[PDB]
Amino acid sequence: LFARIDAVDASTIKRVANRFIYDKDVAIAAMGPIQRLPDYNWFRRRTYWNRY
Amino acid sequence: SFLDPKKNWLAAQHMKSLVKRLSKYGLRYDDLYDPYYDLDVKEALNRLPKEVVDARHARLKRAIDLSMKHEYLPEDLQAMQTPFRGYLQDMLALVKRERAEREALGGLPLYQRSIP
Amino acid sequence: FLDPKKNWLAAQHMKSLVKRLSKYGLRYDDLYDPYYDLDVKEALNRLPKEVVDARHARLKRAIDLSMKHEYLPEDLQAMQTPFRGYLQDMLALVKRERAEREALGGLPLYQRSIP
Amino acid sequence: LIPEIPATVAAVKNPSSKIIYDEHNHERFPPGDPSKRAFAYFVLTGGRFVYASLIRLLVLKFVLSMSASKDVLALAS
Amino acid sequence: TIRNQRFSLLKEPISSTLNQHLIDYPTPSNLSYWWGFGSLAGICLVIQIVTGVFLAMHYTPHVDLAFNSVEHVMRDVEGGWLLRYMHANGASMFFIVVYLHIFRGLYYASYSSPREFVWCLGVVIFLLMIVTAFTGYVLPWGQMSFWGATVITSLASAIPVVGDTIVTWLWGGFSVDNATLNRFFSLHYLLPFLLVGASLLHLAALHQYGSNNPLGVHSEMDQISFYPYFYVKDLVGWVAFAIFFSIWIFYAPNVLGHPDNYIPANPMSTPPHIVPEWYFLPIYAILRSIPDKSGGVAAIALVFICLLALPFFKSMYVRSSSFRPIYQGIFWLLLADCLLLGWIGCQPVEAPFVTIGQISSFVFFLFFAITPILGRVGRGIPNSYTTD
Amino acid sequence: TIRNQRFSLLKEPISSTLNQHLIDYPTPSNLSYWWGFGSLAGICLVIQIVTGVFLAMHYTPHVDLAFNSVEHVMRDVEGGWLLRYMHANGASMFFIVVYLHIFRGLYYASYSSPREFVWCLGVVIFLLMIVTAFTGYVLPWGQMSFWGATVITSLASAIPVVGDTIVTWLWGGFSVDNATLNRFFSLHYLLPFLLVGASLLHLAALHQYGSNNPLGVHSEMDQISFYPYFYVKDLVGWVAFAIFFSIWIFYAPNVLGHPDNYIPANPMSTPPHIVPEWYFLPIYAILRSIPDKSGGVAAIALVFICLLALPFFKSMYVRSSSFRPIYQGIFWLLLADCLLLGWIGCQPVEAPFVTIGQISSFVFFLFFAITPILGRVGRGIPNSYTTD
Amino acid sequence: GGIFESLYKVVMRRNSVYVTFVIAGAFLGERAVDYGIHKLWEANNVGKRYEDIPVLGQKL
Amino acid sequence: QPADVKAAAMWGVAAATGGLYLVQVSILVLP
Ligand SMILES: CCCCCCCCCCCCCCCCCC(=O)OC[C@H](COP(=O)(O)OCCN)OC(=O)CCCCCCCCCCCCCCCCC
Ligand code: HEM
Ligand code: HEM
Ligand code: HEM
Ligand code: HEM
Repeated sequence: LFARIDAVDASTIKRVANRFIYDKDVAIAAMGPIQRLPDYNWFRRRTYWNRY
Repeated sequence: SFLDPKKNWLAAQHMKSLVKRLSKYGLRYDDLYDPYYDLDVKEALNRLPKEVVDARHARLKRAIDLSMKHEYLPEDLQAMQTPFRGYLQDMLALVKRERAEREALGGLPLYQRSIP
Repeated sequence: FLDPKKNWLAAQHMKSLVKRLSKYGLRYDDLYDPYYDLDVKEALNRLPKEVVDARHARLKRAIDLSMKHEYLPEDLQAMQTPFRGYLQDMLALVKRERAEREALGGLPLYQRSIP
Repeated sequence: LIPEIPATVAAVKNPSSKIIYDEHNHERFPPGDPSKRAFAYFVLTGGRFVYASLIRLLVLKFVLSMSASKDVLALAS
Repeated sequence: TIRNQRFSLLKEPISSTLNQHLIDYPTPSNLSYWWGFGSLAGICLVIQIVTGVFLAMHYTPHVDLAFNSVEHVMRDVEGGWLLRYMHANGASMFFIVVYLHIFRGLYYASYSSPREFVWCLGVVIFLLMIVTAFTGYVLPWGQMSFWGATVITSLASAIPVVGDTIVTWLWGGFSVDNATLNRFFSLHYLLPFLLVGASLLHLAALHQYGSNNPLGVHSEMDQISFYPYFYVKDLVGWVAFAIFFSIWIFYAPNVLGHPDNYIPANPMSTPPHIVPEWYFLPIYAILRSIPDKSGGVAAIALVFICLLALPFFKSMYVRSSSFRPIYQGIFWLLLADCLLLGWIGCQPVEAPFVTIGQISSFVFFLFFAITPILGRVGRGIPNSYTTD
Repeated sequence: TIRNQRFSLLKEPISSTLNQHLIDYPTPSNLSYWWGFGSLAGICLVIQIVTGVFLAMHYTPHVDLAFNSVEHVMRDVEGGWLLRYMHANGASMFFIVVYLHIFRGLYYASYSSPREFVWCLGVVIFLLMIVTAFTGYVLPWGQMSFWGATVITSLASAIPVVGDTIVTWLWGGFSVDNATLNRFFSLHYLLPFLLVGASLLHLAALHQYGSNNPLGVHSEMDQISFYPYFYVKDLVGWVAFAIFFSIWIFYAPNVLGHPDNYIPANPMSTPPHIVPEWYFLPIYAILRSIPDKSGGVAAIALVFICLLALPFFKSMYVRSSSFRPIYQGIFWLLLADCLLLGWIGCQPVEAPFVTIGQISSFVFFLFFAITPILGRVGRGIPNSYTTD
Repeated sequence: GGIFESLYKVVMRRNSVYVTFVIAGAFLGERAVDYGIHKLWEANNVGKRYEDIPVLGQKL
Repeated sequence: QPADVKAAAMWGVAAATGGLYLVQVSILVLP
């Protein structure tokens, strides 16, 4: 388990995040005074950067 | 004169058309009164019970959602709609009467419209 | 660095600063604007309320005199401590904390807003 | 019996996986299906082709309107 | 939320005002494509300003060189024909989209409270647009430009006390001549910037109270931000307008024009048909229809009096005409009458056009004289149709 | 406070923004008259705009008619000599007031944080003023006008790869003829409105971060409202400026100009002494002093780079010059250098003026290169002068 | 679907690559549309162009 | 930092391509 854990480096983290996070679909569940929480398109757009 | 749909065919047709439109969008005739419009409607809505005002806001939100989606209420709730079942005219009349009395004898306006 | 007690020019400079600062009844540290550095802001927040309030009183007096186009009376000019600082140690501590935080992977605790 | 709990309260207290959307002017995809994310991006890419071409046209038209004219070009001998 | 450190460059003070008033300003989620015309008149104004500046780099305001300079832009300048056709047909487009703006406002009763200032600033903008377009149309110095300027400015001598004095001051002499041309050019250059300022005040007032909606109801329950939901809607509007404008530039560049303007102005000869541009035609028609020309100028003033008096009418709590069948029919009759009256303006002043224009003006003013009555009578609807 | 019924018109939404930013803006209580100079520069800009509009009602942008049109304005137009002298000498006073504005900023180190954006927008404003005044001076079409246009536009050829193309494109036809005249008239008419926009942004940024004071200290303890306390001070400044400007208009109107601009442009002969207007003379002197014209253009770019690079210095804790004897002396030396530099630009390239200019420009950049050193040493001061 | 996803993973992982692709596509599409419209023009009006009059060079 | 350098180089390439497409100096480019 320790070998598997410390076999994770920065490049591995980037590759896994690009596999799971970059431009994927989020699922939001909210309750309460959420009248100021941004809508779905906001999060879906925030899942990627246009600078890079 | 006072022309009501019982004594006027034209008034009957007018009321029928208004009922059809309001039922299509599912909102009572009193819901069309804008609080920003008069500021007497604002006071009358401030004096009404919270259940009634919340129902008004819910009906208005439903109507606006239907307007955006470009559709009408389904025929079931359309047959369940009750336009012209007023909830505001009596309170608005009371507020306007009180304002008229206050203006008539001395008195400063309790509320005023900003410029603009 | 040969500024104090060994440089005639530096002695003259100190004399002039003492003259001007005591003339307006200020201190050197009072010249540090909180809006300028945002570290002076943190230092002033951390300083005791009595010291900060005295600083504000001196600043208000100096601005009043500057408006009126006049200086302190000779008595209060004599009773002046232009270089009895109160801010340098706290400012240095704040700067050192900032230094280590940037040294090893940390977000700044405060940033200047883009105007 | 007596309560007749409200619609929103019943919806909050009873989460269900059989979620129903409007589907009036936007029909759903069947629940198990990949999202056509790339196709929309390529449509937008074609539109951006057009927009860039139009911007280029307008800038060049104005700037070269400010340029020299056939009159002076013919006058220079 | 203590802003100790920066989160979003949109919320920084440099971009905070733009953030709020453009990206994050909440708008009703049910607006139709009729608000894109308000979004689009500004684009038309920007197009006019840019093309006008690049045209003014080539135009000469003298009386012996204006027409030849315009033809120089036509022929010699690279892309000059594009600039000139863009400017002319863009004035036409500006007026088209502004008319659509006005008529949507009339249909949905957007002039009603609390947007009286929005409507009044719109009326002032309309005055500025009319003056700018006229004084600009005098610039090419054709037959129609010269004689339209002569007729319209000479019809400012209807004021009783001053009259001739104001006309002489405005002409810079005794007739429309070089001084008037130079003066008109300078004023035409200046006025669009006041028009930009007026547009900004227009938008500031509207943003103070927020935009209306097709239902005309209070709409602070269901609202969404402007960007991106209405940005893409306005984008569709802009591209459709671009297709329309490209048709009107590249295939019918003179259809909206009048052929007599391609004749160098000749003060010793008058064209048989002196008429303004198509977008001054209803006003011209009212002016001609009312006889006793002083009365005509009074009627023209009364038109703007009515337009400014619209927002200050009686109760009329219901505003959207989707729930007002009688006002809906009245609005359609008004629009038909305005189109017919615009048609009348181009016609000669012979019969039966005189009577057709005299009836049309009366109907146009009857529209304004009937709406307060509609409001007063409809104030007592719920008490009559109630189901108690 | 719930605003149920309206108390004051100034706090109503129609006059609320104006109220805040004009009447109620808190201001340091000890401001001297140089803040009045800033307001005075604003007034000079407005005067220039108004007189320029009324002048452009009579100016013909053609090469064959510009000079005689200006003589028309002077001789025939009712009170036209007043308009022209007001425009010209108002350009001069605009530059005088802006120079005093800039030098007060330098003396009191107002460019320091957090007013970096204010200073940068000021630099942009100065660039716009330079361009506007230059293209305007080309308009009267005299010897100095034509030849200065020729030289200053032809030094744009110093760009390495695209210099000649830019020169020809800006000239429009291998020379500075009619095409350049029309181009310059349009640009001269357009630019002042961008200048107004830049001034508004300048004021907005300053109002964000308050205002400096002669002490350079934090100044939120003793602050007073702008009206009426600083309106009356600004009024005294305005009346004194009006007396100065009236001295210039009526008694010595041609002192601030050159007599060569009263000869019609003749591209054949060359006047023996080609210099720009007096307010471009320091820049002209720097550029002429550094030879190898590519180096001259690079040096002008370097001047503006230094001006933009002032605000972003490292320590610079003590702000005002009242507590900075070394920086006070440095500033006075810089001002003397700037005056000498301006005087050098009117002199021929014969010796010793080349040596004097090559020393003066170096001293200018030396001032811009020795402020951070003073800031660092001053940051070192407090732990040495302690009295205990 | 597969083709669109493949070109997506080719040219839509960095915005700089996307901007380069957008500009290149705009240029190529502009040139292609130019060529097509010119061919339609030639097909439509044949026998009218300048280098078609039988006596173009005989006014001497 | 290497990733930042690569991103900056790619953005410079994109900007150069945009400028080239705007100016169209195909005639000028001899080398
Ligand atoms: C030939 C080639 C070489 C040319 C240059 C060679 C000479 C270089 C300079 C030599 C002299 C440097 C003097 C520096 C020490 C000044 C000491 C000082 O601050 O004295 C205090 C005095 C206070 O003045 P005050 O308050 O009136 O005094 C009454 C006291 N109860 O304060 C004062 O009086 C203020 C004096 C300020 C002087 C500033 C300018 C000189 C110092 C910097 C020189 C930089 C030169 C390059 C840049 C020039 C500007 C662009
Ligand atoms: C500052 C901005 C503007 C400038 C510099 C400008 C300049 C000019 C110039 C030089 C001409 C004469 C050239 C020509 O006739 O084609 C002209 C014509 C004209 N302008 Fe403008 N203009 C501006 C804005 C506007 C606006 C906003 C409108 C519309 C309201 C407008 C409407 C016209 C019209 C109708 C003509 C006559 C076109 C023709 O018939 O040939 N201009 N303008
Ligand atoms: C220069 C021309 C004009 C421009 C640029 C302009 C711009 C705008 C803009 C941007 C809006 C907000 C977006 C929208 O609601 O469509 C708007 C709304 C509005 N404008 Fe104008 N406008 C112009 C002329 C007019 C005129 C002439 C009038 C009437 C006299 C007018 C009356 C209104 C009204 C009533 C609204 C409120 C719309 C609503 O109901 O929400 N506008 N305008
Ligand atoms: C069109 C010309 C200009 C106008 C109308 C103008 C206007 C103003 C105004 C109204 C203020 C606020 C009142 C005051 O402090 O005097 C101000 C402040 C200021 N301006 Fe300007 N300005 C102009 C040019 C410049 C230039 C060229 C610079 C320098 C590059 C500059 C730098 C500053 C600075 C640093 C302040 C801050 C004032 C302070 O620290 O107390 N301005 N300006
Ligand atoms: C939009 C506003 C402006 C207009 C319409 C305008 C228009 C004109 C016109 C027509 C002339 C030539 C008339 C003459 O020879 O006296 C002129 C000259 C001039 N303008 Fe302006 N101008 C404006 C603003 C400015 C500004 C802000 C400046 C900068 C200080 C400026 C600087 C000059 C100068 C230096 C001259 C030459 C003075 C001379 O005739 O000897 N103008 N302007």
